[PDB]
Amino acid sequence: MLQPKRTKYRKPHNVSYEGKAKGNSYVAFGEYGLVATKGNWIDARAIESARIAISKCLGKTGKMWIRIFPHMSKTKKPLEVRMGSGKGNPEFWVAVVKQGTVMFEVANIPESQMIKALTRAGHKLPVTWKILKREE
Amino acid sequence: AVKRSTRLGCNDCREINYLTFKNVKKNPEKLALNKFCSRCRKVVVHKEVK
Amino acid sequence: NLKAHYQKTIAKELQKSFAFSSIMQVPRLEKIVINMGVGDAIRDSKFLESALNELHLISGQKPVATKAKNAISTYKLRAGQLIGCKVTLRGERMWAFLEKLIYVALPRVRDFRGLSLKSFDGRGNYTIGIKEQIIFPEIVYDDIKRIRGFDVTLVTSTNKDSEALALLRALNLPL
Amino acid sequence: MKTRTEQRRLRHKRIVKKIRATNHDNRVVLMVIKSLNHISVQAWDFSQNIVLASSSSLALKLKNNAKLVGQDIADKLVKLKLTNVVFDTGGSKYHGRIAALAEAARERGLNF
Amino acid sequence: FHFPSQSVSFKCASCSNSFTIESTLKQKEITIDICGKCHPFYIG
RNA sequence: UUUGGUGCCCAUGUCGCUGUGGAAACACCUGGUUCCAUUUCGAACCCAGCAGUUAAGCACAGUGGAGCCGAAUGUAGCUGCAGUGAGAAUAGGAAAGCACCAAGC
RNA sequence: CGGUCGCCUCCUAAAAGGUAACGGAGGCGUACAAAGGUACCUUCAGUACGGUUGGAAAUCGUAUGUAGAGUGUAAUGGUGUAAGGGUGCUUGACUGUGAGACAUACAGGUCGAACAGGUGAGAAAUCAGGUCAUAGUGAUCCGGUGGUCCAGUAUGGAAUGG
RNA sequence: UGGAGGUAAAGCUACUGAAUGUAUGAUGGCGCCACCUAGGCGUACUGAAUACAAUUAAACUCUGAAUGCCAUUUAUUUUA
Ligand SMILES: [Mg+2]
Ligand SMILES: [Mg+2]
Ligand SMILES: [Mg+2]
Ligand SMILES: [Mg+2]
Ligand SMILES: [Mg+2]
Ligand SMILES: [Zn+2]
Repeated sequence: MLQPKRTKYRKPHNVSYEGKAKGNSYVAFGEYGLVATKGNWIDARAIESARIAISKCLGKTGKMWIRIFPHMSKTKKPLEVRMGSGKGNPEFWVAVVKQGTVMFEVANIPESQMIKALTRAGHKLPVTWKILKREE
Repeated sequence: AVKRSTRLGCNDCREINYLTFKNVKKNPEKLALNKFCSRCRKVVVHKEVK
Repeated sequence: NLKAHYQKTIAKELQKSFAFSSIMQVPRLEKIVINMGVGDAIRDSKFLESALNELHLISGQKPVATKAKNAISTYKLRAGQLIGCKVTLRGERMWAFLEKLIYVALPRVRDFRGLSLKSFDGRGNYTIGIKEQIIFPEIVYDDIKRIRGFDVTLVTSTNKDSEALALLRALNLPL
Repeated sequence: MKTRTEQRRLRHKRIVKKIRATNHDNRVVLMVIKSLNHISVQAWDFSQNIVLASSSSLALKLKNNAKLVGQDIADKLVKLKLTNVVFDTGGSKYHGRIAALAEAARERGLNF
Repeated sequence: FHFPSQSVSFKCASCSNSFTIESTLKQKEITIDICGKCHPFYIG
C-alpha cells in the first residue's frame, strides 16, 4: 500500500482530472509504458494490484517503474448519517491520473513479454489504457 | 477584563489631566512624568493619582 | 620591545626570503584575542569577577565580558547571562604581551615541547590554549576557587598559511 | 571586513536616503567629502540631479584648518540667491574638519 | 582608567639575559627561573 | 577625452580567475600630545604628517567557470476554432549603462 | 441531546473590492517607562577549517552564505545597513483643532495634510499626537469621584442639578 | 490607452510539505573480532548530503496570461 508518511492538511479540495496531463506526458525510464485515455482517480489499492500483477508476470529479470503516486487523500462520510454538521474523516488515498500520463513502465525483458505484462496490468486500472514505446 | 490603566495629575493645580497604562506587578514605582497642563499652560511634573 | 626586532630585521628578512619587491607584502601581525569561557557561572558562583580581575592583571587591556547570543536549556544559559570574557589587545601591547608569553610563560608550562604542526586554520591564523592561568607571572597564588586556562590567537594580514609559517618562524616561536 | 571606504559610501547612502525622502522643500543639499589628504564640497540640486557649485582644496589651496572651502562656496551660492540649504556629512561625522567647514558656511549668509 | 601598567624589567636566573616590556608595575625587574633561552624546545 | 567624487539606474551592473598602472588624485602608511572615541582598542571614529607602497582597495585589458538574461517556431490555458498567447526547454547574448562636477588633457 | 453565538489573519473567494454554509486551519479578551520618541553606531541565523576546562551543541577569531535569522504573540503581508541589535537624552504614550478621503444602512470604525500654544532629540534640516501593520474589547439609563470665566423656584447662601 | 493583481496554466537542485529511479554513500540495524574500551570488516536493508533524470499541491511560488476592473482620450447617445 502506497501512502504518504504524513501530510500537512488532512482534508484538501478534490482535484478535477479533466485536463491533458500536466507532467508525465511521455515514458521516461523504460522501453514501454502504459498510457491512459480517460482521466480518473485510482487509489492506492489499485496501484497495489497493478504493481503486483506486473511483478508476478515479470519474472526475476526485468524492472518496473511506477510513475504516479497517491499524493492526495480523500474523505468518506460514515454511513446512515444526515448531511451537514461537519466534514467526514479521511479514508483512502488516491493518485490523480490525467488523460495521457505514462504511469507504469517496464524494462529489460523481451518485447512480447512486456506487452503482455502491461495488458495484465491495465485491466486492474479503470482508465482505458494504451501502449506507448520510448522515443529515440 | 483587567483594570491596568492609571491616571496622572499635575501637582501645582492638582487636576487629573492625563490617562495612561502601567503594569504594577513589575515596576511598583509611582510614575512622575512632565507634560503639558492646560490650566498651568506649560509643561509641569505630573504624578500618579488613585 | 619585540616590535623593535621586527621593524629592524623582519621586513628585509622575509622580503628577501620570498621574491616580492613590495616592502609590505610581508605578513603583518594584526591582532591578538584572549578568551576563557567562564561557564562555571551557572547562575552565580563568583559572577565572573575573579576572571575579570585576573585577566585585567595579565593584560593592560580592560577585559570585557560577552553576553550569550543563544538559548541553551541543557545549562542555565539562555538568552543572556553573560559568560566568559574577552581581550583584544594591539599597539605596543600586542607586540609586548606576545613576547611576555614566549619568553616568560611557555618555559613555565607543565611541558612545552612542540605544536603548530596542525594548529593552523589554513587561512593565516593560529591558536594557543592554556589549561591553567596560575602559570603566568602576572598573578598571585590566590585566584577563583577554580583555575582555568586561556585561548589566545595570532591573526596576520595574509591568507596563505605558509606565509604564517614564515612569519612565526622569523619570530622564533616553538614549532 | 569592510574597506573603510565602501562603509563610508554606505553611511552616505543612508544619509542621502533620509534626505531624498524628507526634503519637502527644494532645498539644495550641501555634500562634503572628506579624504585623508584633503576635503571637497559640492552642492547637489536635487529634483533635477545637477550640481550647482563646488569647492575643494584644489582651488589652489594647501592640504586641509582650511575652512576656506566654506567662505568661497558660501559666496558662490549667495550669488545664486538660494541661501537655504541642508548639510550632508557624506559618511563622516559632524566634528573636526567637517564642523570647521559647516560653521564657516553658516556664518556667511547661509541658513541651515 | 586601568591598572598602572609601565615598562617593567625582568631578570633571568640561568640564561644570564633580561627582558623589559610591561606588566603590573609593583615588582620591577623580577627574576624567574626558566629564562628566555632555557627551554630545550626553544634552542636544541 | 582618462583620473577622482556622486546621483540615477537595480545583476546583460554580480561572484570569481590572469595580468597592467598609480605624476595629479583615491587608499595604504606614520604617530596619538591635543578636539573626539571603543560595551576594551587610535581596529573603527577623529586629528595632523606624507619617508615608503603598487602588495591590498580603486581603475584598465583578457577571461563564456557558477549566478544572471533569453529571441523565433511549436504547445497549454484563454475569448467570442481564427486571433490571443505564456511557463518550461533551446540557439544565443553578456566582462554594464545615463548624467553633473574638480583637475591635467 | 451535542456544538456555536463578539473580534482578528489565511484558504474556499473564480488574478480589483465583496461573496454563504453545523466548510477547512488557528488565535484575542493583550504586552512594554522601554519593546515609546529622537541622534549616533552597527547588520543575519547556519555550516567548515582552527582552539584548555568544554561535551553534537556555550564562547573565541577566521571565512562562507544571500535570508532558511530577527520582527514581544496567532496566520498573512512587509522588512537583510531595514521597521533588526547597542548606546546618549528624554517622555510627542502632548493640548486645542481639523481641510480632504476610505469603507459604511444607522450607530460606529479608519487615515490624515495643514494651523495656534508649549516641549523633547539634534549642529541643522527634520522627526515625534504611541509601538512594523492587522485583533486586544461593550451603547443607553442610573449612581458615584475630580475641576469649573454655569444656574441656585422672592433675596443672600446651601441642598440639588449642569 | 496606462495601471494595481498573483487566478487558469506551468514549475519544484526557486523555497515549504509529500515523493520515483540510477551513481556516490554518511546516520544507523544484522553479524563480527579484538578489547573491556576506543575501535576496524563486508553490509540482501533505512536512507544525511550532492549530482543526473523525472513528479504533486485550495491554505507551495523563481515565473504568469485572456476576460473582468479603475481612470483617462476620442466619436455618438441619454437628462437620467
Ligand atoms: Mg522600534
Ligand atoms: Mg512593539
Ligand atoms: Mg503592538
Ligand atoms: Mg433664592
Ligand atoms: Mg493549477
Ligand atoms: Zn497644572
